[PDB]
Amino acid sequence: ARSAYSYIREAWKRPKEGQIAELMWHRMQEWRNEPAVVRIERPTRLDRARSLGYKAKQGIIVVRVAIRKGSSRRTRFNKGRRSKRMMVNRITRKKNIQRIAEERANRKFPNLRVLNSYSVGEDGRHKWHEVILIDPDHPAIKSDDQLSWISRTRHRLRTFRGLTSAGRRCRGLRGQGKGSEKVRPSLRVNGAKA
Amino acid sequence: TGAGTPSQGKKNTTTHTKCRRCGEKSYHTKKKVCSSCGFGKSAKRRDYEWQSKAGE
Amino acid sequence: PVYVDFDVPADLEDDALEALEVARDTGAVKKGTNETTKSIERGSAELVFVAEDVQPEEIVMHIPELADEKGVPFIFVEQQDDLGHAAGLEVGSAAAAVTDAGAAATVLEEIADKVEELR
Amino acid sequence: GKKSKATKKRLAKLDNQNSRVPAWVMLKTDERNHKRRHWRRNDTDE
Amino acid sequence: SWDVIKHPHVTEKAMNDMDFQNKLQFAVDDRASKGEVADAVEEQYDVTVEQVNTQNTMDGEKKAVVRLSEDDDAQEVASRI
Amino acid sequence: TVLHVQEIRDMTPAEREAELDDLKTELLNARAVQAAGGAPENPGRIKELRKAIARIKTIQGEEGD
RNA sequence: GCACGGAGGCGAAGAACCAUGGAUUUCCGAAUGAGAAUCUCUAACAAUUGCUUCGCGCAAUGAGGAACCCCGAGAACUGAAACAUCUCAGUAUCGGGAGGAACAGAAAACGCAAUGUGAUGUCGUUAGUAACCGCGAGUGAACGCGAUACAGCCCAAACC
RNA sequence: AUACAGGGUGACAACCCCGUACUCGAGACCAGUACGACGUGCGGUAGUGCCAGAGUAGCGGGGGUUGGAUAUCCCUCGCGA
RNA sequence: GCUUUACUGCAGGCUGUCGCUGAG
Ligand SMILES: [Cl-]
Ligand SMILES: [Cl-]
Ligand SMILES: [K+]
Ligand SMILES: [Mg+2]
Ligand SMILES: [Mg+2]
Ligand SMILES: [Mg+2]
Ligand SMILES: [Mg+2]
Ligand SMILES: [Mg+2]
Ligand SMILES: [Mg+2]
Ligand SMILES: [Mg+2]
Ligand SMILES: [Mg+2]
Ligand SMILES: [Mg+2]
Ligand SMILES: [Mg+2]
Ligand code: NA
Ligand code: NA
Ligand code: NA
Ligand code: NA
Ligand code: NA
Ligand code: NA
Ligand code: NA
Ligand code: NA
Ligand code: NA
Ligand code: NA
Ligand code: NA
Ligand code: NA
Ligand code: NA
Repeated sequence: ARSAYSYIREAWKRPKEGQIAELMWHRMQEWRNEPAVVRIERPTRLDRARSLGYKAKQGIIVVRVAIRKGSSRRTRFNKGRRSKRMMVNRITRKKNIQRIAEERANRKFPNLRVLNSYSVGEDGRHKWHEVILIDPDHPAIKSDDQLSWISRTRHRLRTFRGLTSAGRRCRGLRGQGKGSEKVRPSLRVNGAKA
Repeated sequence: TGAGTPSQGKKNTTTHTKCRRCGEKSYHTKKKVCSSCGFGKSAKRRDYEWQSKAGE
Repeated sequence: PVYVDFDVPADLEDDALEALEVARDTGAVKKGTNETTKSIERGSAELVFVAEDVQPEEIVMHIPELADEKGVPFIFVEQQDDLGHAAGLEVGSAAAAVTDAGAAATVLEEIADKVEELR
Repeated sequence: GKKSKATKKRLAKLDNQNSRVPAWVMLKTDERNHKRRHWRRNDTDE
Repeated sequence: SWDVIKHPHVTEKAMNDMDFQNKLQFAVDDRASKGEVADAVEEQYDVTVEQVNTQNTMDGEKKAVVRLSEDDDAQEVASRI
Repeated sequence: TVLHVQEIRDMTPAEREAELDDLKTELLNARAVQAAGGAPENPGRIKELRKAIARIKTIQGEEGD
């Protein structure tokens, strides 16, 4: 039979419909009154979190992040430039908003490592994502067989290196075949043409 | 007034001083920032890829 | 609050929580929103309990309508830890389901009526 | 000018570094202080 | 641990303070206060220190001018070393 | 030289401290004599006094005092 | 000690010297109680976090490093015999950061179309081919193949 | 001479000295790897629409990037299984 | 370097539209 979770999931398929529609209109008011990075006791999308690797365990933290919407907040050239590069308004960053969030959340927690993340909506100018972060030093995590991999030294500052969930997707690493020529094994190693 | 020799006389102000961090005489005592190691500005040491040739 | 469409008077709730404690000793009860959901789906649920201080509300939003299309009765509890305690848990509990009462099939049945009347 | 206790200390070192290579080192090495500093011709740091 | 007294500062002018004013001059560690110099001196030479004047020298050390009570004699205390 | 490692460990915590303060004073009187341009020197010692002291401190730590 | 002077000393209680391990290891410095051009003022994980006996009690981060590695920001001289798209070039340079290596990685792949191949890097080749381009100047892969080395697994959920 | 590599030594040194060939020993890396062992239990048949990751897949507006041309990879605004 | 009704672009201002965005 359907898991209770299956219902949360189901409501977040159409966030502008039914009850969740009214919850958002509610929360988003308290959300806009909160800081950029706010730690929360429980994920607003439980199926989503658990699906991403979340557990109700010591050493596991979740947080909401607000980032501005739109393109790049870019300054106009102060020196010579050819028309092609005189651009400002239509320049958009190459790192999606979800990925900025994950980072701002990570910095707020210097000892923690990003496990994954998910969007929790947006209004006219914010974009919210909740980020799951793990304490790689807390035993209970060091002793958990499904998370202890994040404890490894080789994982220090995952987000900042794009080893995150959205990190790899944004890096054009989804497909294993056609289209990932200049993507795999790394953008930089591919002359940065993807 | 000449910008040359005569304007050189009024130079008795102290700016750059021995740096607590790096030991170079570049700690601007008015800005309290070192122009050599960046002490007073950056926790990390001031350093740039243009202090040497591109491929070196 | 968004899933709550009627208010359960303090007293009613007490009889409800009482009925719940004898159930766990005399009959059967399911503790936890997932197990409870499976009771309503499976039909093995007689009376389901839903806390009103659940955040995020998503965790329970479905109980109400689900219950109604499954004919299963449900009653609101204010505190999440009380329903936990009443269920016999040392932690709180968002929802609980009395899967076949015990030495309370009467009191219970009547609570289900009282609420049906509470509209 | 008004010097500090630290400043005074270094000026002190500099005055010491301003001595000449002892006559016995000449003999011992079978044969110049390249850091000789004159107060007027040169300029210390700080 | 650094010691307060380094050694006696014997010079022509250190002699006159000694012979004429019952004072003993020392080369001390610059982190030493007039207080620490006083006690260290009394405990080492078994005398009564009346006053301690200090100066941070262009030599990188701190000089201390210690006067002894009329009861002790500088010339003598210094003579045994 | 005149003070060996065995001999130092054959002392009681108190003897080392007694001996230490002893050496410190010999040394201090050596530097006073030197500070007075005193020639009755014997350079091999004022240097031995520093090493001795270091041995004494080194053993004190090893022994737990 | 380099360092061959003078004086004096240490070594058969086995010194010098060499290896490993230990002790000491001022002040400033990420510099962290606060301030300061290396000093000063009256107990200190400052700041940001995790756990929490909710007490800094137990921990984490911060800075460095020859280049190498990953993620972001991103020119112009120059070439086109001018020059705008294009080129130089994702180069220089900037921001954030990992390790002794990084990164990638067990197919919603390939598509010598097949009764076929079988994670990923890298090397050789495929090929200056296909593809792009004021179709100008220029730019430019992949599948496959021969090699190197080989390795395959863990959740979420259902049911408890 | 299993040693005729190289160096030093008051000038051109296999045999003056260091060393060199031979044999032997130690530390480091390989690697907490390979091997071995302990526990776990693999797999197959039939029935069963019980489960299997959403602002995703997909479309549209505008950019960037690419050899990617309709057929690169990515960002952003809107829509959306 | 400067100028302009030189060529091509860029900020910025004005304006329509979409999102934030809801009831009769
Ligand atoms: Cl991270
Ligand atoms: Cl094939
Ligand atoms: K150009
Ligand atoms: Mg590589
Ligand atoms: Mg001028
Ligand atoms: Mg002088
Ligand atoms: Mg004074
Ligand atoms: Mg401080
Ligand atoms: Mg040209
Ligand atoms: Mg042409
Ligand atoms: Mg190109
Ligand atoms: Mg291919
Ligand atoms: Mg281009
Ligand atoms: Na972090
Ligand atoms: Na590209
Ligand atoms: Na001068
Ligand atoms: Na002295
Ligand atoms: Na040391
Ligand atoms: Na710390
Ligand atoms: Na604490
Ligand atoms: Na030309
Ligand atoms: Na020209
Ligand atoms: Na072109
Ligand atoms: Na073939
Ligand atoms: Na688009
Ligand atoms: Na000009």
